[PDB]
Amino acid sequence: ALVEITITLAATYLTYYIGDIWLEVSGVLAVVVLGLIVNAEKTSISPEVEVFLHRFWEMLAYLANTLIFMMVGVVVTQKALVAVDKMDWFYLIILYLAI
Amino acid sequence: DDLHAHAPKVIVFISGSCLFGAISRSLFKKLPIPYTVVLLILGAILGVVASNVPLVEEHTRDVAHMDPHVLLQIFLPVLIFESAFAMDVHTFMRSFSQVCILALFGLVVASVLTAVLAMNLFNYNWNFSEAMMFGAIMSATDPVAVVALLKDLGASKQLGTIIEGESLLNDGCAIVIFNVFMKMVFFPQLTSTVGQNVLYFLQVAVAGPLWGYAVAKVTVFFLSHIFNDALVEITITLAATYLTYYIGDIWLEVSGVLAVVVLGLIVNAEKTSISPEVEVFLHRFWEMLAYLANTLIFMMVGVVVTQKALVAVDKMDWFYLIILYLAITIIRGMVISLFSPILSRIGYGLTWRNAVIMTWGGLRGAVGLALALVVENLAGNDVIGSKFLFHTAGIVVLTLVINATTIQTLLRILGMSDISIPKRLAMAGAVRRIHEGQNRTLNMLKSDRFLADADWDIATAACEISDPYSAREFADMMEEARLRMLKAEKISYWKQFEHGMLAREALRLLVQHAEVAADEKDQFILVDDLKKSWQIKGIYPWLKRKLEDLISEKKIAAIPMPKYKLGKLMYKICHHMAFEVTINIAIVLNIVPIIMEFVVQDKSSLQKIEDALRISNYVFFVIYAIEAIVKILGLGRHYIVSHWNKFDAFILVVALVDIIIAETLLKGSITINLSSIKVVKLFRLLRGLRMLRLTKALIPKLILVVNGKINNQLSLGYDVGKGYIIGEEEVGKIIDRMVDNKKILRELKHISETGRLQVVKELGLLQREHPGIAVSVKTRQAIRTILNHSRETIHELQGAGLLDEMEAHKLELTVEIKMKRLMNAPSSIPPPPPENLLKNVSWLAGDMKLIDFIKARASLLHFDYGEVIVREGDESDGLFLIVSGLVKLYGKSEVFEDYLTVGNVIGEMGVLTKKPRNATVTCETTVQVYFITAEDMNIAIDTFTLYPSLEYRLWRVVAIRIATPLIMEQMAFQGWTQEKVKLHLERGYLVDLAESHFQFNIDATLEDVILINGTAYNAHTREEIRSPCLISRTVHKLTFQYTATEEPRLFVVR
Amino acid sequence: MAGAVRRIHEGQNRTLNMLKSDRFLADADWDIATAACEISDPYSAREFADMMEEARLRMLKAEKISYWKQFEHGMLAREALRLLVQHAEVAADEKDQFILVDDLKKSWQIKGIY
Amino acid sequence: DDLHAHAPKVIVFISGSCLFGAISRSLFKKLP
Ligand SMILES: CCCCCCCCCCCCCCCCCC(=O)OC[C@H](COP(=O)(O)O)OC(=O)CCCCCCCCCCCCCCCCC
Ligand SMILES: CCCCCCCCCCCCCCCCCC(=O)OC[C@H](COP(=O)(O)O)OC(=O)CCCCCCCCCCCCCCCCC
Repeated sequence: ALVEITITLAATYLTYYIGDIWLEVSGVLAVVVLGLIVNAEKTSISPEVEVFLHRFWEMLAYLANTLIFMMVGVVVTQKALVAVDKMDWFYLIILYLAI
Repeated sequence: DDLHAHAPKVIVFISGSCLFGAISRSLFKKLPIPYTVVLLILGAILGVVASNVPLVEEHTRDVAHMDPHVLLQIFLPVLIFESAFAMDVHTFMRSFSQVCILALFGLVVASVLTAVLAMNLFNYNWNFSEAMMFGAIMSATDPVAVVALLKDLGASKQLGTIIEGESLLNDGCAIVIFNVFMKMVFFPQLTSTVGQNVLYFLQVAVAGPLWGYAVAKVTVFFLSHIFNDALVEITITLAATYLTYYIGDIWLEVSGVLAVVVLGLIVNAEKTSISPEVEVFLHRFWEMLAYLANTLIFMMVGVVVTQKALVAVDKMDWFYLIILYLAITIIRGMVISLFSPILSRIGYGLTWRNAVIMTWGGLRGAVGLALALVVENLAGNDVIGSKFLFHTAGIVVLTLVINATTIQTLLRILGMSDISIPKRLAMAGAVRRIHEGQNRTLNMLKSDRFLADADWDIATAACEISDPYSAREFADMMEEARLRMLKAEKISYWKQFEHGMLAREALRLLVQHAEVAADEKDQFILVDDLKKSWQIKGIYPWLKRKLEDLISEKKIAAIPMPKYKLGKLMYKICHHMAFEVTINIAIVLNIVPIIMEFVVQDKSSLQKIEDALRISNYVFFVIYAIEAIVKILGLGRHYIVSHWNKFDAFILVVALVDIIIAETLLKGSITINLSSIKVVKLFRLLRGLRMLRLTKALIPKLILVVNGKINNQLSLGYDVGKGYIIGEEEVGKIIDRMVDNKKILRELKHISETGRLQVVKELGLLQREHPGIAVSVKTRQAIRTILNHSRETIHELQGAGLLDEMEAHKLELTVEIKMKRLMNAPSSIPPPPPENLLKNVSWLAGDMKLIDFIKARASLLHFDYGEVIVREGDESDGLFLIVSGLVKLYGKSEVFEDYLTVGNVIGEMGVLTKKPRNATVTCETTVQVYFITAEDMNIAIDTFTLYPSLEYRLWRVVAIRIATPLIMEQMAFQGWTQEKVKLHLERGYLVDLAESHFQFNIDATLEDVILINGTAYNAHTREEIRSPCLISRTVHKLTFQYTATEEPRLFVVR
Repeated sequence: MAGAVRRIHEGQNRTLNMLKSDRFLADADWDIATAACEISDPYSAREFADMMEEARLRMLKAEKISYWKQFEHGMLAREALRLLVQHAEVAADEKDQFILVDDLKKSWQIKGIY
Repeated sequence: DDLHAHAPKVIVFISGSCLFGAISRSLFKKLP
């Protein structure tokens, strides 16, 4: 099981890194295709291994989301709120309606 | 990217390390060589390649040159916590002293000897500190392969546990000593005063475990209150581990490794708080993290060594490496042999073969490599940089190549890998049964029509499942009978455990007792003289602590309600919990002012600080005075009645005196005399005593925890006893089937019955001693059983297809949440009053009119020791309900003897059949009984004749009581557990004999029918039958006739 | 859901009676009758044509149960089960037409032509 | 540590973020 999980992790990260830096190519699309293909042919993985993998990836995504959300607040409060006018809130409302 | 853009290149290195580790693991699965050696070789090759090609250098520069702090803080906690988590905590604690002594003393002696050897033999001019660091690095072990082998061969589980615990403690202590001497060497700090050194040692050696214990308690408490959240639990575990290590090591300098070890052990022990699936996931998660860390370290060390250490090396370094390997191998064995007497005469002891296996299993691991890398990075001189890493890597490689490869051969030579003959026979039987089943399924498949063209070569590819392993008479008969009893007990215990009633610790205890009895010659398992006493005992100053806590808590039972003024309002305010909350809040607020004042004394900011402190002190004094006014008033002298309030009054008086003295200090009093004017500490230090006023609340909570622990102990003991009882019963029936030789069945049955009766009496007395915890234990068992059966019903409904997955998952989640909430329940419960006990009796339970007829009737009787409630042969004239106490029944029914306790009835059969008493019952303790007269019982039965008549319910209870032994005897190894038979009999019903001559067809649906008390006949033979007896399938048809002397009562099922 | 909750309640009552009949567990507090995890049910809260509709729905349910049992035994797979359930539901939605017309709805999979 | 010793301070931030996320998830389970 350890070998399978490590293979999945290394494959994902190597795919993204190599595709984006060397032989410049859309890394995000490659990772999307790789994930979809692995999801389709998931019978190769053992049952318990896939059961573990689902929760593992869910937890990793949760960690990433939490980190990004925590960081954005600090950065905004330290930099963006310094520069703002009375019309920016009006523009924000208009933009919300427009989108 | 352009200009100065740093694309993280560590990602490529880490991913490549993982890929190489996977390849090495897959390729060398069969070869004895560990894959870590291959990893080291690959790392060395990569380093040599990178030393020439500039491009590869950039991708192996920031990972092969990590700052030591990052390396430690990122990798050590993972390894330590994984090692602590994986271990079996209970077996480790059962022999804690042995492991502690071994680890600590052996590590110290080995490090000292290795340091002296390095100082003398080696030509390097090293001082004692460097040699001690060297020895500490070289004295750390990591026995994974040996533990795995010992586990898989299934020999000496205690040996594997001992090895694991010793390795863990060795790693912790080695890290501690290495940190101490590294600080001594690379960061000299002036002199070393005796007091400063003593304080430093006390801190590093005590504050660590305490900090870890506190963190573990808090984290476990928080985890116990999480329902339906796996991500939260996993994140909490990770954050707790890393925060513990980081905070303990950096802020409030303390041994982080020890704290993490303690936290991991504590979390492992109390892992019932975590949900099942969550813990199953956590095990694999931590295992994978540890594997990743090991792979990364092993890959890094090879590159670093090939790039730095191999540059500086002479022809004598290899000779020194060989000598050092020999010396450490000799030293480990010498230490183990020397400490053998102490840990053998006491503790568990050791055998010479076990000592040899332990000596040869000391494989160095990754902790030594990490410490060597830290040392190498901390210096720029060869005399300590190259030599340390070179020797460490050489020793690691030599150990892995030689000891790991030859451990299996060493095990074989000692003859510790043999296979027990019974295990081989069981495996052969299982394989034969599997083959028979496969052949039957193959025939069924062949008979099919849609599958006839399928190639039948699959008979070879059908997964044969080839069996592994390749390949005066009285004394022997008694040995065989003893072994048969052992096997029967093991099967009964294992069935009970699988059904979810035997628990885990109880099962281990029973299996160990059975195995020890088997090892001994001519002695039945479970002597019960003392081997079943301590668990039931639960005696230790913890009970003394409980008594002291109970005695300390004292207060006035009641206080008069004065009519002057408002009255009730003031008393309610004073006695309301709001008063206690306000007192606690005031104490907490004043605690901060005391700390601030102490810090200020020890050390316009000063003016503001002084003004704030004075204002806070005045506010706290005013609040305390108001709280005192709330009391005293109305209570009057009662306020001084409780000695506890004296401390509060003294604290308030002292605070007021200090405040008054500090406010003006001009009126007079002391003034010139030595006072707060010259030394104001007495005016502030005593303020800390106010915190002691909160101890009143601490006493109750503490009691709680103590009770908790007591409960647990008692709980376990209780359960174990029950197990044994049940087991004996099963073996009873089993003992009837086999042996077949007279004068032996007595040999087994006498011991079995004696042990059963002794355990029953012990359990009854133990319950009588502690009326509270028993109620909680019984309630918990009832809830667990009900929830288990509800979950089984939900599973059956889902399987039948009548419930979709959404509803099934909802119900399962509800059940799981309720079970988890149950796992956290009060330790003790108040025993119910007798009235509810009478109201809860099963047979009369239901209609409230019957309960009224009973409660308005009946009577309560008190008895003392040796009082004979009933005389043998005395006419049945009333019932009995044990509302408290314990009684012993003796008589002939085989002179059967038994014990009864609270919530049991006695004379049902006499009232239902008007027969003389069965056995004489005598009180073994002051007892209380409910005596319902026979005449009143007959009046009640006559009055109530609804469809579920009282007489019908009583007869149903009696019939179900009688039937169970017969059905159990029917179990001639078939397997019924003596409980599933109860459920099977529950669905039954009494015979509704409207006409005397019913012919109940004996169809396959009815299963079995029992003759409770009556005469039944066959359709053809009409053979006379007298109850009690089982009709048996021989009597094909069951006719009937109207008997006269005895009214015929039959129990039937369908 | 109501039927399942009633069945669970009946099973719990039977188990409670069995436990009460026991001897080693008589002092245990029976307040559990309330704390026994009641499992409260969620959600709070011309004749020929109708008879034919009822018969069609009964056939739908029988087919669903058969497919579910076969899949649980490990023979119906998942994609096949999804196809069968979708066909049953679509037939139920339509009026006066048995599931699995088989005219074309059971052809492409057998076809395998491209 | 002394002189130029970089104790990784990222660990504290990441662990605190995880703790705050857990607290927020637990507290607002019912709130929309
Ligand atoms: C192998 C696992 C799957 C594939 C990889 C997963 C993701 C890998 C990245 C993990 C987070 C670390 C990012 C690297 C740090 C950013 C800065 C940097 O690299 O520049 C050098 C960075 C910048 O500072 P300077 O070079 O001193 O100027 O160098 C340092 O001082 C710090 C050294 C960074 C590398 C430390 C070793 C890696 C730590 C994590 C252990 C391995 C991952 C554990 C498993 C994770 C998944 C479960
Ligand atoms: C929350 C999870 C459990 C607790 C924490 C787990 C372990 C945390 C450390 C993970 C590896 C990163 C170590 C830090 C990098 C070393 C250098 C450094 O910090 O100095 C600043 C480092 C040194 O270079 P300078 O500051 O530019 O001179 O700064 C950088 O340029 C790189 C920025 C490093 C921080 C990147 C953010 C963290 C990346 C990983 C994402 C979070 C963890 C994912 C989950 C892992 C567990 C499953």
